[PDB]
Amino acid sequence: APILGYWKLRGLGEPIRLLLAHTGQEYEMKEYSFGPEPDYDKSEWLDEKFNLGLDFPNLPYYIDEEEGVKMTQTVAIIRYLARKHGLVGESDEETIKIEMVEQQAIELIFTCTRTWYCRDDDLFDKLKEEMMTILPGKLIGLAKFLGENQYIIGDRITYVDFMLYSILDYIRLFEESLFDEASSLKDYLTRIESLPEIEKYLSSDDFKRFPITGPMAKFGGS
Amino acid sequence: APILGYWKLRGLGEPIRLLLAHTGQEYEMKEYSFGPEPDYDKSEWLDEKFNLGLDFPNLPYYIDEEEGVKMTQTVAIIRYLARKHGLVGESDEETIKIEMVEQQAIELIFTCTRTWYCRDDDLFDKLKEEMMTILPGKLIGLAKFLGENQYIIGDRITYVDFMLYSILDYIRLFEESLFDEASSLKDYLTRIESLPEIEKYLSSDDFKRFPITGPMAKFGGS
Ligand SMILES: N[C@@H](CCC(=O)N[C@@H](CS)C(=O)NCC(=O)O)C(=O)O
Repeated sequence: APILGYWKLRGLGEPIRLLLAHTGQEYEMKEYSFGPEPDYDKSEWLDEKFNLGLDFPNLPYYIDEEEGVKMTQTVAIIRYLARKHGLVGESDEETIKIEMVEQQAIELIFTCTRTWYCRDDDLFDKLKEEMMTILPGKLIGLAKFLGENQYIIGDRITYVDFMLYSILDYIRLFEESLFDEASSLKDYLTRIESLPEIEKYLSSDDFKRFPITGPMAKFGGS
Repeated sequence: APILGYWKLRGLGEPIRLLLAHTGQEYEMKEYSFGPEPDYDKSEWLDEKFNLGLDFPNLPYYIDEEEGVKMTQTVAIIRYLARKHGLVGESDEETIKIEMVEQQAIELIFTCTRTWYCRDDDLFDKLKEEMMTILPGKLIGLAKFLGENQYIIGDRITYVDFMLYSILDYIRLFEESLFDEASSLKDYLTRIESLPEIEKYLSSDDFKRFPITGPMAKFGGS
């Protein structure tokens, strides 16, 4: 039965975990923990890193010996699973919209990570204020995109709803004020949370909202 | 005829331009320039930005009134075009490989940008040494991935070969020493370059190796 490897944190793994949950697909979850203060070494990962026959050894990874699958890119992984459970577009019109939103989600992750991982206080704060001034536009764009739709593509839930859920949730837990002029999105997150297996997943003891990022990062650390 | 919008740099647009070239698809290219130093305003873009009915107005964009398409995300755009010209995987095995490489290409784009755009001299230098420590592994992974194959998948060119061409070229023009022990990849670039339409594109008077990045970037400005 298939394996999903990633850190103890939510980070890039959550949206895959979310999709596995929704589709009720059985998986074993292999987690890696960091070292203690103030090292937090990745040695537990690095010991096994190059010895799993991964083309591009990285976290997360997904391994299905049973299906002869051994992958390592978060998007690649989620698109693979999306294909298997038909959580992809049924038309190129759909596909275009899905993939725009996909990339839109990733772009947020870039901006956020670039900031949450900067350690220089004088720099962290600088980027934080720069983020505050940029994201509102981003969130409005998504609000406009979604509009009266239930999910990103309308009525049907696609893998991008999982992607989007997490990055928006992370932003929510970071500065809700950014959602002040984009309420529609909060409703959307709730809509997702109300989903049966996502509600189970989120109400599990295994679920904790923190941490989002590594203990090394300023935000979402502990 | 369809329109491709982007800045007057290679940046994220080139791999799409490359693919359009190879497939001999007719397109009009709409280009945007920044303000002079030390300003670089985006006003030329911002004038037209919200007037094209783009869901996520951003550069690059692709518009084909003929087809009813108006997209804005680089990967989304290239995957759309890949689908139209069948430069995509024809098996899940193929697809999986393509999409891992795709993400691997983007991951380089990230690692390179955070460095080439960092104005802080001290920080720039730090990130540069960090790159020089990290990229070798990256390039070995790709070397191993490609092996004796002609193109990433085999004898068949996929859109990822274009993606990869550009980011590898950018890295080459940054530090050839990184490819000192990487003949396999150098051979790969040569192969892509020696495709007829790509040779035509690269030998055009419209083609200059620089600029790669924006004026504001430390590396690749013009
Ligand atoms: N600090 C980097 C990215 C940091 C990052 O996301 N890496 C962490 C959290 S997933 C990690 O533990 N990387 C090890 C791995 O997953 O290979 C940046 O912002 O440029």
